[PDB]
Amino acid sequence: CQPTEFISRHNIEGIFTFVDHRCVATVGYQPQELLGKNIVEFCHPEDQQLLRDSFQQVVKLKGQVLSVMFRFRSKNQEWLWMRTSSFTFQNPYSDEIEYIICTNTNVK
Amino acid sequence: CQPTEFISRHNIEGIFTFVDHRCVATVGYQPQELLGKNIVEFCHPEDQQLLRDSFQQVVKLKGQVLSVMFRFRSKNQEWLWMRTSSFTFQNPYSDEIEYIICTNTNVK
Repeated sequence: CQPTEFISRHNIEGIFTFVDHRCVATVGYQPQELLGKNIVEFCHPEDQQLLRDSFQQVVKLKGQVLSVMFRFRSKNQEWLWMRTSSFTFQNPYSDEIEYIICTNTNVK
Repeated sequence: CQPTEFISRHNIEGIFTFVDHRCVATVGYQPQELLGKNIVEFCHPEDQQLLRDSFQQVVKLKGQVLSVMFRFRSKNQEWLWMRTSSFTFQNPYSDEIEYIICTNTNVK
């Protein structure tokens, strides 16, 4: 059984580099759909800033998992409540964040 | 304010590498308590091999999720039914398993 939770590997811009397989069970969106696209493009317009603010926040946090709750757009074009536990991945080289590992868990 | 479900990112041996801040409401065990510990240690004896085989199963799957229902020990040392959805993350480099994403969903 595929749970309503998936890992969203994307850079600071929101461009996904690697999408989970459980995304289709969560929002119904195919991994290939998120690839090259911004997560903000599939987020509730009035909650887009909420995502961005929290995104920049998790970058400043660095390593601190910040779960932001917002409404994401499904393949049905609907808006579901998802809690994205964003985890900034720091590289051991110079402590640079290569990408943000967002744990997208559907709540509603 | 989090549900009885959390993403348990750990290695094949069960050693928790990264645990979301949801385990507190699920089992009471703090993330730091799980870090460096085997999930099988806090697992019900009669369900240890169950989880063990499931771990090997998810490795054979690769990129697939395997939901196993066993009894996990809480901070109260009580046995609760947990539906651990193990997902094997495949690194897009040489297809190496970086870690196992075990979405622990408490049922009973």
